[PDB]
Amino acid sequence: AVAITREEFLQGLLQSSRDFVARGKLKAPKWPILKNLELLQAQNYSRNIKTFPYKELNKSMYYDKWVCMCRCEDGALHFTQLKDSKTITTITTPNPRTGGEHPAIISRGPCNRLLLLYPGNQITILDSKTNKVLREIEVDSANEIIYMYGHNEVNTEYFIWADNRGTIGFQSYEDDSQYIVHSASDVEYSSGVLHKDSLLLALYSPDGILDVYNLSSPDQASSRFPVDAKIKEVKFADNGYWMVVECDQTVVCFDLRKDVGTLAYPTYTIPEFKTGTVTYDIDDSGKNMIAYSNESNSLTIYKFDKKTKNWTKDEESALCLADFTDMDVVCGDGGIAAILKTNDSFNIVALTP
Repeated sequence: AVAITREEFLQGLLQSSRDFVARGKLKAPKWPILKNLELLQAQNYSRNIKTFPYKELNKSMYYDKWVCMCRCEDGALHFTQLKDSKTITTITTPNPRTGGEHPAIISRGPCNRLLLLYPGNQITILDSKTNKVLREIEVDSANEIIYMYGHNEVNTEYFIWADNRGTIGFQSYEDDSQYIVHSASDVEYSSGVLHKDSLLLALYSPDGILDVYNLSSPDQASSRFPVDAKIKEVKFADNGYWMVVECDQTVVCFDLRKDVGTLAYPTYTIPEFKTGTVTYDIDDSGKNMIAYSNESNSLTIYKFDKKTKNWTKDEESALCLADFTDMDVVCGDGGIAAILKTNDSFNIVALTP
């Protein structure tokens, strides 16, 4: 390929990681007071298709976050992507599979690469810009892959995959070349998330399991983090040292600089779960949160205050608006947007001062 031994590949990973470890260290801009909302568009989507948000270092040394929804009809995949209010686009690309079968996971890679996982651990890579098939790949593992991601800056010849028992490997985009860095039982994972510097990978499941693996030192024991509680997402915050565990009604934030288990601040209870269909999401800085109440059709904004170490509601943000069960948030410099989702459709809401 280009890397002939795992030893050569590991040193490419560490080196490329060192190239970027000191970049992307500036803060995203502070959120203004938000007072107006605009319903931008209502669309249907296929919720069973998991889509991992794509992160890109920007010229201002913080990261942009692209969120993606997929609607799969009749041998086409309709995508809606945005990193803020002014970058909404809808792209249609062909579904390479027979019969209109749905991917289980869709993720992006650099150079307009689109990664499509189909059950049985079969991966197709498309160029979303030219509509060509670049790769048809099979991963030999008896366990279902539950995570697939390609970093936009670090080690950009490979993307990462992980199965639901902790096998972790890297796969070259162009060559038939791959390396396993962790091998498979105790666990049963549903999802994953990759740290900014692409050396730490968290694997987790809804029932409390949270294991962080070190991708650059093969088969070193994963560290297990103590969560009581139903996990719904784990995020590595953009500052590089918070690991945020979004649960159903609690937020747990671990401090990666200290002993495994040490919190960055006291665990936070979402108010007011009733108890109940309130939903929420935290942005990738880990400092800004938006919550939705189906009861009052209102959005509430919370801000984390590192002086007091707790979340407090911003009372100057009365945002009132159809019953959503999940949501995601984006906030590039074109404006903050909330993506409100039912189990089969979604509404995008622009938020402005």
